[PDB]
Amino acid sequence: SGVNNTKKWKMEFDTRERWENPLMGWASTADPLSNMVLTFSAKEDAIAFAEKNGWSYDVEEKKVPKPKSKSYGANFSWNKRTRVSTK
Amino acid sequence: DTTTYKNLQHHDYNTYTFLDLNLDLSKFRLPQPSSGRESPR
Amino acid sequence: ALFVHRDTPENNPDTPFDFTPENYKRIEAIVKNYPEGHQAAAVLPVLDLAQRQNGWLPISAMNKVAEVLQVPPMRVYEVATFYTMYNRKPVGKYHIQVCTTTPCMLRDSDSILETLQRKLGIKVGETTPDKLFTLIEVECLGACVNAPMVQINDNYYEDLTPKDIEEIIDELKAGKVPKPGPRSGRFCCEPAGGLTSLTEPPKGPGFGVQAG
Amino acid sequence: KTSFGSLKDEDRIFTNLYGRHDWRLKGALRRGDWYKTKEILLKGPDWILGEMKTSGLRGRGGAGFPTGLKWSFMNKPSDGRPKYLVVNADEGEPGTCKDREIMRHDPHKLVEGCLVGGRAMGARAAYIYIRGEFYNEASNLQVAIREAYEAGLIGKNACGSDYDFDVFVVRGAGAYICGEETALIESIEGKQGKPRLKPPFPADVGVFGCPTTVANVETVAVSPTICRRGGTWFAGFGRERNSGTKLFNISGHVNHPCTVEEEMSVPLKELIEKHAGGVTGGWDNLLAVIPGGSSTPLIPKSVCETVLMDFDALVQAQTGLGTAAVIVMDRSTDIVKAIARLIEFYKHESCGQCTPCREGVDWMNKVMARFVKGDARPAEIDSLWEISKQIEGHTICALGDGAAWPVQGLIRHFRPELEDRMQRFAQQ
Amino acid sequence: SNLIEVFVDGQSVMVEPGTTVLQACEKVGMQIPRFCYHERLSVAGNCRMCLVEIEKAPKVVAACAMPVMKGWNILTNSEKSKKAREGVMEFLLANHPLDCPICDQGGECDLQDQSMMFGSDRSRFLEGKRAVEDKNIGPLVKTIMTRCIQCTRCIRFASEIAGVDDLGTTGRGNDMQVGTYIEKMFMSELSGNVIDICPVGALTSKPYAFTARPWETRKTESIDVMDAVGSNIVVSTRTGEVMRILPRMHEDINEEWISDKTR
Ligand SMILES: Cc1cc2nc3c(=O)[nH]c(=O)nc-3n(C[C@H](O)[C@H](O)[C@H](O)COP(=O)(O)O)c2cc1C
Ligand code: SF4
Ligand code: SF4
Ligand code: SF4
Ligand code: FES
Ligand code: FES
Repeated sequence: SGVNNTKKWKMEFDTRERWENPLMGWASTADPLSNMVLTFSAKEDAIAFAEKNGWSYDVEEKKVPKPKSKSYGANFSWNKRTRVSTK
Repeated sequence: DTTTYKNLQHHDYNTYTFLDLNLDLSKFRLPQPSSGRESPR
Repeated sequence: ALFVHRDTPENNPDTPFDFTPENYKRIEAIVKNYPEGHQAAAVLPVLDLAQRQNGWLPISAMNKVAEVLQVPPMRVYEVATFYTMYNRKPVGKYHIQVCTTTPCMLRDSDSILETLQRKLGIKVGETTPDKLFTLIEVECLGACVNAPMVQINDNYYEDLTPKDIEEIIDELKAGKVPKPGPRSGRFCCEPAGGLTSLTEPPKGPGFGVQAG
Repeated sequence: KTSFGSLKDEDRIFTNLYGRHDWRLKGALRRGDWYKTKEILLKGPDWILGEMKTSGLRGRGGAGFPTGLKWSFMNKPSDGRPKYLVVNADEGEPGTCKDREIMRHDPHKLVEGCLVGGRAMGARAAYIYIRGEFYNEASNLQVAIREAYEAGLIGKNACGSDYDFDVFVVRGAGAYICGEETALIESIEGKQGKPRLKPPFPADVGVFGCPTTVANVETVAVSPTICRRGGTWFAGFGRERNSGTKLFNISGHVNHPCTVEEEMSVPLKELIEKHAGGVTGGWDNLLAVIPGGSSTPLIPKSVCETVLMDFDALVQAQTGLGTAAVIVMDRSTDIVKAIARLIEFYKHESCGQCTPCREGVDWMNKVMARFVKGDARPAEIDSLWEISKQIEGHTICALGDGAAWPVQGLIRHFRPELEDRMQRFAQQ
Repeated sequence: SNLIEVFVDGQSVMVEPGTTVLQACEKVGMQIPRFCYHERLSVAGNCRMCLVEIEKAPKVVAACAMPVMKGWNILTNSEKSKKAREGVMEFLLANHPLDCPICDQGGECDLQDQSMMFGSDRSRFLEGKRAVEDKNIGPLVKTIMTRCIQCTRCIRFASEIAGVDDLGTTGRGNDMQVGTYIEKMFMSELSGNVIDICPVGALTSKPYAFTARPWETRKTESIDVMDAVGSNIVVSTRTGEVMRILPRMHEDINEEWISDKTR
């Protein structure tokens, strides 16, 4: 239920072919950008870094949860359907 | 008087006394409220 | 003890149980005891009534109560596990209880428990092979003054001693369900050493009345 | 206004607390009840709450809070819901027998006082929740209610009054936690006896989501004659802040254990000596006393000779009054065994929804058993004190407090006995 | 308007009535620890871990359930609240079983991380734990109930979101056992979401059973193709394979919930 792993804009790369190593079965690669992750306090910083280093980017906007009206008294209503049958 | 015990009727109560009396009392009691609803489902 | 159910041959969803035609009258009275909605309030009296018609609560009873009330059965299972006055396993004709909280542990309750063990030949939580008596150690029961006490099918025997429960048991075995109350010189909560609180007549109406 | 504990029978507000005259109507009517109830009701609701606030009547259940203030929390009109009155009779705390002894032997006081409380407040009806083990008492009460309905004191015209009332009797199923204000309400609603968080308060949303004010038996049973005799008269007895009569249950290690109505602020020693004649072996043989039932700490005999049976006094003595169920120990009984038994009880009677009383009560139970056997070391005593203080104000209901307070009372006044048992077990 | 000025460690914040302390502090950035409250389920203050002092009130309050009043300062990093959290963690971890390397919610446990931040580092518990009978729900949800913390975050889901009402609590005390009183296949189209709801690993998934661990996993944000709802999804890989599926959070679709097919 924690949200601190959010709050920082990251910049990943597209994934590429991994394959079974014929000896032991390890996962191999032919790209070095596989384990690549950067972090940016904001978004324009990330667009800037990408435009600067020559990468075509797709930006996924910030997803924030809707605020909500909680009430511990709605669980014990006379008329509503929030009257929970448990406790 | 004040010489003996006079809550004596409870020495001969059955199992269905409380419920028989609530039954006899349901006649006297008034209509009840209504939440405009049959259940919270 | 368990708080989980496993379908025995005896206890199962097809173990037979349906209320009698009069208990249904009592049930609809109980449902009139609460508003039109919130008819789920009658779970406690209706389950107690089923227990009172069969002695114990099979799963069949716990589900027929739900069917009658149109409550989910799980809520009934919750309610039956929580409250201890419900017998989720079969018991005898005389369900005996003994208080062992301090106001009655402190007036020789273990003595009564020992005498009630040896006189019956059982351990504490066991039931007799004739399925007549049982025994359990429970908490307070609201008669802490008359400290050494018991409860035998919704009646109290209080202020008692070993001889005055041996006599009780031998009176129960021959069918004479005896008179409840203090098995001593007392008849109620009053001090055994004569009256000390009030001995004059109580005053009539209109006494000490304020204007109005 | 000094050293007043003794009184006479004109003031005995529980004239038949021993079942010696009659419990039915014909016989109770002589003892001054149902007398001027129409005039009481039609006098006004605010007049009743004024009588209450002038009487200084604190809640004669466990938590003593001034009524009048409590009952005035739903004087406001109804915003589209009915109002209800729950009378509490789940007399489950150890030592407490007074509500039983009034339930039988004087139900009509309760009935008329409950009516008076409803009309002082607003209430379509009332729900007299009573313990499941009190079958015969509840049946006496149902018979009394039936006689009242028949005689015309309740129903479509409650003693006239232009006000209609009903009185229901809900029957519990054997759980001490269902004495709480909110576990009681949920049990009436048809669920487990699990308290609520408070807020919400029962006066805005309570039973069936409707306003309620929960009240104890005597708290209401003394209401109608208070209205009938004034708050000046009820407040004249007792100290200025905690006034009135008081039922006193006495248990354990005394020659004549008894229930008594007495004057509040009476000394504990006057109470024990006059009624329930001297403890076994006399005062010198006294070791410790619990003034409440079990949710109050111990007293060491150092402050038994110089202490008044009040809320304020026992609070000043790092203790508290509850339902005033005196319990006595007399040097011939292991005390740690008694408190371990009390904690075994508070473990059995926990509901379990909030973590502290779910686990820590079981901690303290196990540790106090280990202290009884002596299989511990004194570095755990302050650890268990810390466990108590963790449980205290971290709970939904005050059963964690009631579990933690006897522990503190024993650690504060009887620590060297724990030390001795530990060193004995260690040597052997 | 219908606003309220509230302070959080002094810092002011404007919130509506009907809110709580947890939401007020979230508007600042602080999230209060928690094991019972979810933000999509009915409130039940059963963990007592959301405890904060107010600057002059004598005791602490459930921040998940207490509505916030005009003119309040919420003290989150005060010694009273920290003492409360340490005690609550002591009690939670008292009877909890040493099954962290077994448990599949091993590097995903809120209990771990909350013991690591908001809890002590030592057990003063010298007594025997308990052990609870396990339940055979079905082929998906693997119940190991010797470790349930009795938070009721599952019964509320099953009653309010799945609309099932076949899950509850049996008994009381430590002996309270969550689940059914009987053998019943909790077999619904929203049943695998309890695996995400239960912060503890009291119930996990059987397909993912014992396979991987969260630090090993790379996570690619994809979508679903089973139904036409467009439920946003996280596909978790491990060395070029697919290990499990998880929901994403989008409030217009897949409100933290996904069907049992696509997971
Ligand atoms: C665990 C617990 C059990 C309680 N049991 C009772 C009880 O059995 N009878 C009672 O009158 N009050 C009991 N109380 C206190 C009630 O809250 C109180 O009686 C009620 O609020 C009415 O207060 P009053 O004295 O002002 O009428 C209990 C409280 C707790 C925390
Ligand atoms: S203190 Fe005990 S009885 Fe009270 S709510 Fe918490 S767990 Fe239940
Ligand atoms: S839920 Fe699993 S990982 Fe978390 S503390 Fe319990 S055993 Fe350890
Ligand atoms: S099974 Fe999980 S979600 Fe359900 S009560 Fe236990 S810890 Fe909470
Ligand atoms: S303590 Fe034994 S009856 Fe109350
Ligand atoms: S998060 Fe508030 S009590 Fe659980």
